[PDB]
Amino acid sequence: MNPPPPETSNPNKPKRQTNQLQYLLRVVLKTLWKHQFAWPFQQPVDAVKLNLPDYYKIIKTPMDMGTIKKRLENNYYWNAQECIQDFNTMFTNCYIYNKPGDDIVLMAEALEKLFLQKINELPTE
Ligand SMILES: O=C(CCC1CCCCC1)Nc1cc(NS(=O)(=O)c2cccs2)cc(-c2csc(=O)[nH]2)c1
Repeated sequence: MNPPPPETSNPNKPKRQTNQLQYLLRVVLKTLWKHQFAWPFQQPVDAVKLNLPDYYKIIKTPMDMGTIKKRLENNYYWNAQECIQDFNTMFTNCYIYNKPGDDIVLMAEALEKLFLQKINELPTE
């Protein structure tokens, strides 16, 4: 069973655009998206499709790059750190749901390294 995907809009929450957020979409996300190991992370985990009936029994704060992309496109975030936290939640979810050495974990590990490389330096405000 699948819960609703994470919100990509919220009228109670203030919107913002910054140079760093623009960069997170244009450069960081859109480059990671093209990586050979990006595909498991491009949409919310579908526990019915993927036959992971316990996915959402284990993962209580799901996150994926499809959601992050939409949030960035919608100016959902206040700042870059908020967006960066979503990427980190996505990676840690993978390490939590699986186990060390798994192919899926090797994929997340490679993506996380590339992610860190790209956010090491962000544009100035
Ligand atoms: O995301 C997908 C498919 C996305 C999509 C890709 C393009 C077209 C068809 C489906 N599969 C998938 C399978 C699987 N199960 S798997 O055995 O096929 C697998 C093992 C190593 C990589 S995927 C897991 C996960 C997963 C994402 S986060 C997490 O912790 N797990 C994802």
